[PDB]
Amino acid sequence: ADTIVAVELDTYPNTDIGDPSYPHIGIDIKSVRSKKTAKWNMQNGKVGTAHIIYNSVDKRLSAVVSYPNADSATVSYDVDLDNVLPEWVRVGLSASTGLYKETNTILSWSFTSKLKSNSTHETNALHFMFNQFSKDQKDLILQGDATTGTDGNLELTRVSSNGSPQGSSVGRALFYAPVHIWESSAVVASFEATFTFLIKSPDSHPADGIAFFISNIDSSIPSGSTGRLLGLFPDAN
Amino acid sequence: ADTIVAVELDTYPNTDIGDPSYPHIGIDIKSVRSKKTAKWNMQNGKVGTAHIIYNSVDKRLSAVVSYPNADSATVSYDVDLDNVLPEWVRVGLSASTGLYKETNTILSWSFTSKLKSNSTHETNALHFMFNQFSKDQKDLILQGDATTGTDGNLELTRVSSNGSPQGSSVGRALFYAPVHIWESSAVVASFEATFTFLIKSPDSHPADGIAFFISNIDSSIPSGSTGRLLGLFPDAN
Amino acid sequence: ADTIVAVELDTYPNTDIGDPSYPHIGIDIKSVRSKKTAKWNMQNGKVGTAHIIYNSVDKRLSAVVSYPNADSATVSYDVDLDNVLPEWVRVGLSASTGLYKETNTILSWSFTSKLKSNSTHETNALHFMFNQFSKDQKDLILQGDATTGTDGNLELTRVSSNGSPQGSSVGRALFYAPVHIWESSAVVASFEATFTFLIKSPDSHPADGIAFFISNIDSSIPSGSTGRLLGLFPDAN
Amino acid sequence: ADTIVAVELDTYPNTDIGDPSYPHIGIDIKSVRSKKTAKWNMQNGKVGTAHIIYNSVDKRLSAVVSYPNADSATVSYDVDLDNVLPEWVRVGLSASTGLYKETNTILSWSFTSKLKSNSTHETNALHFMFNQFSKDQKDLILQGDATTGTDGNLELTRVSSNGSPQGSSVGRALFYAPVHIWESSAVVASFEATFTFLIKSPDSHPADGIAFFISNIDSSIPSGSTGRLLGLFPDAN
Ligand SMILES: O=[N+]([O-])c1ccc(O[C@H]2O[C@H](CO)[C@@H](O)[C@H](O)[C@@H]2O)cc1
Ligand SMILES: O=[N+]([O-])c1ccc(O[C@H]2O[C@H](CO)[C@@H](O)[C@H](O)[C@@H]2O)cc1
Ligand SMILES: O=[N+]([O-])c1ccc(O[C@H]2O[C@H](CO)[C@@H](O)[C@H](O)[C@@H]2O)cc1
Ligand SMILES: O=[N+]([O-])c1ccc(O[C@H]2O[C@H](CO)[C@@H](O)[C@H](O)[C@@H]2O)cc1
Ligand SMILES: [Ca+2]
Ligand SMILES: [Ca+2]
Ligand SMILES: [Ca+2]
Ligand SMILES: [Ca+2]
Ligand SMILES: [Mn+2]
Ligand SMILES: [Mn+2]
Ligand SMILES: [Mn+2]
Ligand SMILES: [Mn+2]
Repeated sequence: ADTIVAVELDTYPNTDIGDPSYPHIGIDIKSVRSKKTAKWNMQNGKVGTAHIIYNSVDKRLSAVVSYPNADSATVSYDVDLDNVLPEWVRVGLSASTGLYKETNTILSWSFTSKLKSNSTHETNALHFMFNQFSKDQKDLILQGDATTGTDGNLELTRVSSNGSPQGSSVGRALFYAPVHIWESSAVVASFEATFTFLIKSPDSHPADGIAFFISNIDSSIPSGSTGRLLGLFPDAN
Repeated sequence: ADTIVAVELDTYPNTDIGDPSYPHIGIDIKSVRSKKTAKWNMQNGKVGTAHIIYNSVDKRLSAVVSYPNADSATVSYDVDLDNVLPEWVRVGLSASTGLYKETNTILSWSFTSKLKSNSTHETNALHFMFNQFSKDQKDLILQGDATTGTDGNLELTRVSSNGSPQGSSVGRALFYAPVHIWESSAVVASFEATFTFLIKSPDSHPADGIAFFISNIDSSIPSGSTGRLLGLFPDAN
Repeated sequence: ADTIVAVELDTYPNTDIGDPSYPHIGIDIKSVRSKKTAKWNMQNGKVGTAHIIYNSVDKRLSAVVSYPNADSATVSYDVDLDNVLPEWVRVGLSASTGLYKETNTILSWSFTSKLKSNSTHETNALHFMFNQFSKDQKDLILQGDATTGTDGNLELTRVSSNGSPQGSSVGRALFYAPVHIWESSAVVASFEATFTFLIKSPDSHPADGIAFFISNIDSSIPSGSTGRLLGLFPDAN
Repeated sequence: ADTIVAVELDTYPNTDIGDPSYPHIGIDIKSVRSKKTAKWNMQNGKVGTAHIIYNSVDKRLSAVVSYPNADSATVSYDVDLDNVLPEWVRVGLSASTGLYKETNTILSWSFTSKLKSNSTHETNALHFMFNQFSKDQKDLILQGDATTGTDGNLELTRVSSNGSPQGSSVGRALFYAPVHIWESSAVVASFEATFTFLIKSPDSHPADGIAFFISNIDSSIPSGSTGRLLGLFPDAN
């Protein structure tokens, strides 16, 4: 199975697989059963921002999810990623709907990587930033039902013309260039990603969530991973 | 064939195709016969730095090659890339040798692309920076005799165990991800590239030179482009 | 007197001192009489963005001004800044009103400069970004009627409580740290600036205009420099 | 007196006040007695690099010191700077000597701070980078014995014309512009500092050390702060 590390903004509580009793954010290290979660007072219809950060010095993966004129949800977890992931990988966004549905619209997404070597003045880096997505976004690998072009937006899951969310949908978007997330001769290794999203749904129960993941270069949507599996995992183990 | 826009650091005057009677810097737009050139005091054996800059406000492509504590060659040329290049491209470095030879070593490469829109805050950007190339640089498409790893450098053309450069070689290095070089809805489109090189030669006259180029995504070393054609053009028209 | 290089967004045509008969943008080199201008379809009450760039290779200062979903104004002038300004300067914004008035609101502002000497891999740089101004901007030198914190914006010229602008006002804001605009061993110097502004007036004839400027460390508002002189020049010669 | 938060590179073990019996990297918070430390195998003579990192999500100040192909010391400590420093501060470097001396040469320095807000797309930032120090560095407030220009480096304490370092010397360097280290409603606040240094003593006894410090804007060298106090504190309490 693919090797995956995610930060999930989980909107539907699936109590049978470990989800707490409310919408929340969590750190996923190779399984959908989060290794750490925090309550998140989601706000249907309002644009929000996610901030993920990690540095090899204190070895902690941290996320913050907020809405304007409202409080933020924070989560942090100690993890030596150079002990869980391959040297090179691909980074991306994933999302889904099961029985219940929502829009998993992405307004912007930026990411930065930096490997600073032992030898002075020898850093290597990658930085991209999309504040507008085109119809044919030739630098993004779109998987599942993901599309770009709708008002310069990136729609991870399926949507009807009328603007209605669909169920049992799954879609992901991966940046085209393989990233060198870690390296042995690197003194400091770090990365950061930011995206603004807009989850909006007609139900009284939106499902299922959006997630930012780091995977292997050849990763693909697993079979039947809609709904509770966020298009990331093959099973809820 | 492929569309090419390049900045050539020509070490050998092929006066039969327009080359001036001395090693020069030139701006090639769809042809090996430069639109504008400038004398360059090719200083064999040492490390030089090149800087390429372009912005759509004043539509001027500019270059500057300089050696430490010495003179700088410079060239500019007004060109509206929108008219000459496809919206999406790949960028990269090329180099070749012929009857005569030289080592075409790259010690670091940088690039930045930006698309600022009419809409406030909307800006799309890409930036990569290599200060050390590994033996398996997975984010670089190595074409020809080009290889990475040696002293952490990128060798564009074939060199021997001792260090001696071989004639009639052709290598290329294209960054893996496609670049959105322009967009109609952008108020400002720009790019800057920088790279340090080391050209050495046992010959009384080295050849053929290094080049930075913007080409269509599916480009490759054309057939018979050794020597004077710098691995970029099919013929010499 | 002070040395001033500026890009002016002139809203009131004072034809007597050499002004087009419509709102314009222009390059001001040590004088209020522009060396080059461009017609500006100034929109009342709309938030606009001004982008200014400059590099020592092509030696050309350019500026674009645009409103979303509409046309753009571009202007360029060839000038060697090292033959005009001191090696160390201070950058800033300036605005004024006279017998006629308008609000000169700055919503955001960012700047970047780069000095790259002949010594390979050596670069000095400065960059700031303000996306909201607080009532206590300790890193800005405010002059004249200029104030910050007002709704998170920077008010260059005096306004009222209900909003209404006052005439015969002049204000300026400069970044605290002195900028090293050029030097001896420089291979390439360049700066880029961006600011979003809001201009609205009760009278169907606004005035006078906003301007981005570079000046010597010790620069203050000239005497009687309201109106047509945009708080930058001592006289109209 | 002034409020200090510093990361010290302590070359001399003053056990009588807390220094471990070996050189070390330590994290000081309003006191010369480090809250945390980590053994450091200082390497008299060769160039090193320190990298400080901090963010408000995990409220952890971390640092790494390394030399090429050698042991890198690391230190981290959980601390909420927002509950210790003013919103506006000044960042700088500091070094000192006493009965025993050393060279406290800074060859380069870079800093970056970002204030991300709950209100989306409203970030503020300051970033400077010095790769070559000038004889008249106007953007640096030089205090004590600090001087620039010597071979393009920054000398924090006194060295003779021949190069021999002088005891009982103390100097500082602070960036000219105040830094907004935190605002009451920022969702994320983070900074990163990097510098390369050369410390060498023509005898087997170096002292006293170099330190990156954050203080109130009006900070000035405390009296008798040489030697063991590193030019930061008025006493060893
Ligand atoms: O009413 N219920 O008790 C109840 C309804 C649906 C349910 O699961 C379905 O819908 C969820 C939300 O869309 C997904 O997480 C699941 O993967 C599956 O698609 C489970 C319980
Ligand atoms: O001595 N000569 O008159 C003379 C020598 C070599 C020559 O061309 C050959 O070598 C060049 C440099 O290596 C290449 O650019 C050409 O493509 C070809 O491989 C032409 C004339
Ligand atoms: O319409 N007019 O006949 C007319 C009215 C006023 C005028 O000059 C005044 O107002 C201008 C606009 O504020 C400023 O540029 C001048 O500095 C001065 O303050 C010139 C012509
Ligand atoms: O002989 N010794 O073992 C010995 C020599 C000097 C000494 O203290 C002095 O020198 C230190 C190093 O410069 C400073 O840290 C102190 O502040 C003081 O100025 C203590 C013991
Ligand atoms: Ca769930
Ligand atoms: Ca040639
Ligand atoms: Ca006017
Ligand atoms: Ca000590
Ligand atoms: Mn969950
Ligand atoms: Mn040529
Ligand atoms: Mn004018
Ligand atoms: Mn200590």
